[PDB]
Amino acid sequence: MYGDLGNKLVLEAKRTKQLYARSNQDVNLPMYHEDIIRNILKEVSNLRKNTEYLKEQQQLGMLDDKVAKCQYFVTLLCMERNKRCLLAYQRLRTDILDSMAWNNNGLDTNNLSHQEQEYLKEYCDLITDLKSGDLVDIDLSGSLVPPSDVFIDVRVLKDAGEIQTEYGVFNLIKDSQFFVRQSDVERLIQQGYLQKI
Amino acid sequence: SVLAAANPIYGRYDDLKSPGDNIDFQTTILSRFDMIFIVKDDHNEERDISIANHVINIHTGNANAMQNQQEENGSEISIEKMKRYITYCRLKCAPRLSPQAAEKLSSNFVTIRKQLLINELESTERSSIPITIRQLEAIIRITESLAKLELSPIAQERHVDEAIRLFQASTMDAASQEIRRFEQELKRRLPIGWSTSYQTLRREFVDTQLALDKALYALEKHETIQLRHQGQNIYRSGV
Amino acid sequence: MDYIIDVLYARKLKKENIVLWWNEKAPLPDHGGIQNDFDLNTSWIMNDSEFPKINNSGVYDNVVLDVGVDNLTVNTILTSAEFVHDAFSNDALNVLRGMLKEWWDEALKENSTADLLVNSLASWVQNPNAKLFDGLLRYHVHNLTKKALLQLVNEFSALGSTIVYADRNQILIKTNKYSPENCYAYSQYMMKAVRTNPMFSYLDLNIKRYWDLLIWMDKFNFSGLACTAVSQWQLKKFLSPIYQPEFEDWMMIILDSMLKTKQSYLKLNNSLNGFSHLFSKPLMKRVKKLFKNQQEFILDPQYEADYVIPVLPGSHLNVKNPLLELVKSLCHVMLLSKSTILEIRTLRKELLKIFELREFAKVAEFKDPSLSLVVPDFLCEYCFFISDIDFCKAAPESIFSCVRCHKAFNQVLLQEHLIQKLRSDIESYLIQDLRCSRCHKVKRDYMSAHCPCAGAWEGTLPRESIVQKLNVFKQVAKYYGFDILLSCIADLTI
Amino acid sequence: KIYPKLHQMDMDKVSRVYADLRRESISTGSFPITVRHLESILRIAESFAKMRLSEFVSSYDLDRAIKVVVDSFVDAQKVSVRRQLRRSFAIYTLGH
Amino acid sequence: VLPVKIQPPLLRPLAYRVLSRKYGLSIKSDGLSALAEFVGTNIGANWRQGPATIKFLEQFAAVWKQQERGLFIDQSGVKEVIQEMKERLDWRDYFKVINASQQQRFSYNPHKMQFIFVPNKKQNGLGGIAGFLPDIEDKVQMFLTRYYLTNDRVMRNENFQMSITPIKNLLGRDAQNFLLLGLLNKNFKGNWSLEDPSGSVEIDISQTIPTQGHYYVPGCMVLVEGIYYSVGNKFHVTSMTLPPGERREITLETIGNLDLLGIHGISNNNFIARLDKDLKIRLHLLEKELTDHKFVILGANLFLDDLKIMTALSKILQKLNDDPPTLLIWQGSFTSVPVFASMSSRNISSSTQFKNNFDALATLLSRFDNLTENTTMIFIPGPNDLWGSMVSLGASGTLPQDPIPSAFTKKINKVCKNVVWSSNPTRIAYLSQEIVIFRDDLSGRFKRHRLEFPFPQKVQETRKLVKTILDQGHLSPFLDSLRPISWDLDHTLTLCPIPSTMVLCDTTSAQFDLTYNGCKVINPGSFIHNRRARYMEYVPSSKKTIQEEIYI
Ligand SMILES: [Zn+2]
Ligand SMILES: [Zn+2]
Repeated sequence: MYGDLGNKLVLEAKRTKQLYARSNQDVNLPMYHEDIIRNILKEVSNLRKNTEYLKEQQQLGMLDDKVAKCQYFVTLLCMERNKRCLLAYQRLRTDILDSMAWNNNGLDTNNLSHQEQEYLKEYCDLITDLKSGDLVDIDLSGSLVPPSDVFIDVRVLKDAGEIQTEYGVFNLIKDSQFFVRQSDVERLIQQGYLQKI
Repeated sequence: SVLAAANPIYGRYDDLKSPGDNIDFQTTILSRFDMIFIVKDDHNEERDISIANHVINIHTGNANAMQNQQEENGSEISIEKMKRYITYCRLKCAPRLSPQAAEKLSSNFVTIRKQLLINELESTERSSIPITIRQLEAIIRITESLAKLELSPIAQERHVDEAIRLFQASTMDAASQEIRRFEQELKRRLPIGWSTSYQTLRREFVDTQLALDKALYALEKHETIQLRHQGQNIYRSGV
Repeated sequence: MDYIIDVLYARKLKKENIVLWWNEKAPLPDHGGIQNDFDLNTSWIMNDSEFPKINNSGVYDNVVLDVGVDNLTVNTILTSAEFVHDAFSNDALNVLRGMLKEWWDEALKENSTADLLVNSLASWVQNPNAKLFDGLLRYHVHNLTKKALLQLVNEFSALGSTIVYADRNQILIKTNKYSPENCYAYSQYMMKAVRTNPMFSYLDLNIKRYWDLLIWMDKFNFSGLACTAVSQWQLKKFLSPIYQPEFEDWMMIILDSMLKTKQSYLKLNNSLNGFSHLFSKPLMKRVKKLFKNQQEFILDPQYEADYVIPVLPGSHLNVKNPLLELVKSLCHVMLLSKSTILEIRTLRKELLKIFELREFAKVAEFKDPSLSLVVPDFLCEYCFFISDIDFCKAAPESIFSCVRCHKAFNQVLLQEHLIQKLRSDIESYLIQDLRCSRCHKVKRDYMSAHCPCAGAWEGTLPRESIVQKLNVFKQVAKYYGFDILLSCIADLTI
Repeated sequence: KIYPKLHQMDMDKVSRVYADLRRESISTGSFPITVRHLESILRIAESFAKMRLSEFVSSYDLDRAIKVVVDSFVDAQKVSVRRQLRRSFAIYTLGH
Repeated sequence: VLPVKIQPPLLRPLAYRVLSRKYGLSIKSDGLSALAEFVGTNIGANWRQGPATIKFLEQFAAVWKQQERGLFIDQSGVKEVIQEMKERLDWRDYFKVINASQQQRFSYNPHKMQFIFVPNKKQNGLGGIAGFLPDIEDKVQMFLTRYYLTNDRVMRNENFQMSITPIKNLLGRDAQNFLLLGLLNKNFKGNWSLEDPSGSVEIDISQTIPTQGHYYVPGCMVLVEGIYYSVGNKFHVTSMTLPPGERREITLETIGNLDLLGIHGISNNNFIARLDKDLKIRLHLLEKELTDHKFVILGANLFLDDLKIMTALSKILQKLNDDPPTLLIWQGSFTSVPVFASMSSRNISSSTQFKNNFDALATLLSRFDNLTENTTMIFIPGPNDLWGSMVSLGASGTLPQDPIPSAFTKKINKVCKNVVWSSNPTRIAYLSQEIVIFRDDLSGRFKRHRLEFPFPQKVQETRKLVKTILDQGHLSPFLDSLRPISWDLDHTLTLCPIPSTMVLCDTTSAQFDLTYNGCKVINPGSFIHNRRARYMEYVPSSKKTIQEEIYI
């Protein structure tokens, strides 16, 4: 029956929601269900053909004030349901992509639809437009854990050689350790090169 | 689950003897096994050399370090973690078959049933190793278990391919196991180093009629014939 | 002369009412349009040539007859004698038989032209430029030649002898006799008894050498006394230069000891029993001294050039200890003696002890240092001699000139045959059948992913073997400086 | 008290011994060589090292073990083949 | 620009405050020195002198986002920013030739219903010798890819979305109507048969009615309707047809508009290149703008070792030197005999003779200045060319045939300004037109092997040819046991997004310039025929095809 593929798709939605919600990291979101979506869209096209057939046959006039009213209303509701299921799935994966944008890309691509890939590009362009405009003195893409300590120990987890910072350098020797201003290394903690606190 | 280990009658499998003479078990109890493996000493010298090097590496104590390296490399997991993982898979997941998996399994069932039928005709007796609708459920359970490893809530085409492959590798391989005039006719009429295209041999033998493929299987096991070119050319390769 | 044979065959064919497969425009026979299409049988027919040449390595204290053979192909065509789809047309074959008999009778009546013609037939049955060339005819003649050589070996062995080696030009035969002077009569009896069988009526059976004592592992690696001693070893060529004279010295010492033992045993009356005892202790003392010297000098720039291992055609493998390579070579040559395996084996153990290598250690095992690259059925037109030539195991003089006569082979002709062999093997790789990897059934269908017995499909020519073939081709091309072949090899990758 | 270790093992020799024993054991009625016999060579070599109270198995122990197992195999064969088989196996055992 | 007034320790805070603080890009020291001298060699004055400093650093950072060269700066990366600044349309940037061996390989995934990129492992470096050789796995996947592409193309056609049942579904479904899609086998037992990835079935054609616009050779993918009968395990065929071809636009838009050529960009395993719509339109407008460009195609079987050929050709090239082509396709068997290993040393050897012919040809090209410096030569081998001839002896052989070897090109390569010795299924990627070229004499093979069913001519037997080729979607419909394919390179013979034009050259059929599904297929069948030299002028900016002849 016409609601079923929508239910399969939103059960998929719920499972990917749980997959994302169980962990602190961004779990790489699962494959876009192109096949179920195409089955739904074909089902919607069939329901559209049924409305077309019926609105043709209202010229022929069979009991239309009730019977055609009922057939039309039911198939219309089937289409509303299928729209709701499709938009619920797409809105969840949109929400997760927005989260990933702010977490990393605004500072696994095969699993997205091409609309979702170019959407993620445009949304990263938007985040960068915000932190590049007014309010620029705040790195709007930065962390939301409050700054507890200004100086921190950090252990170098992967090697990256000599890099400059605002008034000096760090030579990121493997398994060396710094005592350093947190604001001068936060980018490297996010990028996974530095370990502690 | 029942995991059982047994030797054939006569202890060693005795390959030239009929399987119905080698196998003690009745077809009733045999049918209750999803997979029946018939295990044989291949006696291949390269294999035996390999096994010898391996077993020496066991007894020397090299293998104690090798297993630890394999576990830390992530190519192997330990008893403890695997025990917990089997428990977790048995409690989280219990997958269904997709419709596509179901059709492939159904057609595979009729295929293996046809193979057993023609083998029972060729050997003019009911087979000791059976294929029954219970054994379709064996392939179903194996499909589901293969999906149950990765906690996939449904089994898919790939899992069915592996389940079919395992059943073919085990129970079918257990089941799988006047011509004297026709073989010497072929030896007379196809001399060394030349090719008879198969269909012409079929027409000639029919024109004299299933003895053909027995003759080809025998002569192909021997060095005398080689089925070249997609099986189209019967090539008198050997003596 | 192939063209004269073409027209003269065309006459007798049309006179026997055969439709004529003369082709003017292309080498392939004009069968109508079908000749233009690839076919697995046709491609097998064109690609295939190798004789199943027999090589029973060993030591032979019996006298060995080095029987040359010639006119083998002519003999098969004369003495020879739808369901079969790569047999040449039996009508055309009967015409070629009767016509060859006619030419041969006129050669026996000393027609220089008919004699020259029958000599040149071996070219025409192979030459693609022959107007009546047919790959089926070439193959029919070739596999009949193969069967005839096997029957000739059957005939000699049926007369109580035993074959050391056999190919399309040569047979070496163990006699079950011990003295050459005793056997100059029996050998001629034996050869006459073969030729008087009708199957071999036309053969040029010729006793080219008498070997009193023979050490043999292949025709490029043998030594013996002839009735006087000769030694030739492709083995030797891979030892570093300090050790090549050392190898020849100990080979002469081995021959001397074997001969002393043979003549001793015969004065006292498989005769080789105990031959190791005449030189084993000197050899061990020598090897110990050489091992000390190698430790002194292998690293030394004064001497290292004599320890550097030679790069060569078909140079199979890397080696770490060149003295060990000499010892492996000597021990392998001596281990050819089936009668005396134990005494050699114990000596080999006592030698490898110098290196502290264990008796069966994988390093101490002898693998042949040379990889064969045989171009089958090369033609010396100057004397119509058909020979397989091995660009690695043969010496350079035997590559750039004929062995029987000594006219030089043309360089570009030679390189063209190597490129033809190379492309034949690449095609044979791409046109191969696949075989099931655990039950050896052939893949008959076109779109299965695996065999019904659950076995994965694998090649009948595994890719590794063809990688190895291209490697020896690049080695041969670099060594002899074959610019055309080397640029062909370059154009494969690039 | 004594638990001899294998060391410096002539892996290629035991491998060739087992491979040849397996090949010649294809004779349908012969003593059925199996992987537990390969492990038996090692048990016997260890027992010989035990007799010496030696915590390492020497080459002499292993060679005596090979001699026992090969002779036990050869001795079980019918006279029609026993000379040929003993001659063939002699390279592994009469070197000791 | 003024002399440099910068040092990296002084410029360091500003470089950080832009690249790191805004965008997270890390200031590795060597890249900082290169960045500092780049800034100094453009600004000159010291970093403190106005917003141009931060504007320049911002421009660097934006170009860094364009080149995506990682989380740390480096001197090579600064050089990339410089080159992208030098880039801050010319048709030569887009016209290129793709040999069979240089084409981006794509495998077709059936489950994902889309293409995926595969690296050409000649790139891997370990393929320095025997990199070119396929793997056995390629052989088992060869026909599967053809089927999956055909099946996917079928499902997109409106007539089917009755529907295909895979052949394995038939077994036991006795006495019932089905539609199949399958590879037309002849079983080893001799019977005609169809095969599918799921299995195969023997067929009876004795009551069938094929559709008439097609050839039906073995190995052709055929849609088949019939009744399955389990009693003989037969499938009795009602009717048979080739699966409908798909127009180029429909294929491209429904596969996701990939660049399968590198006409816009090269692909990686992490990055499938996209055929950008705006650039496609810009190129299309330029393509319509270039009224004057003309591709000249010579006929096949241009034997350089016949004086009559060379005389005719001298006359033709003398015409072309008056007004040079944009491009000039030579093709097909440049020697009368196939050139194979000689049997004798008396005559000048076969290989040497072939070399002499390209010397003679280079002598001709020397006389024609405008041609030699304004055209692009393309050479396309045929059955008589050099390394294929070695093993085939002039028959058909391993089909994605290699270009004629570089040991024999040398004098030609010296005299000509531009040449491409290309594979037999070569491709030209013109501005928007993918143009396949193929030299095969197909029509003889089709008529020689077509299935003979129980139960004007020159136009009909070429409509049949192109409809067969394009509905089959693949230049070699025949089984590999009748035309072997290099297993790795079978993707080059596939036409799945149907080309914009095809020079389907064939010496055993009439000349033509048909159109089918928007694909313009032309055939300048033979160079010397009926005492005329024959050549053909395809005009890309209008798709006209003016045939031309010289009497001789
Ligand atoms: Zn000669
Ligand atoms: Zn198999």
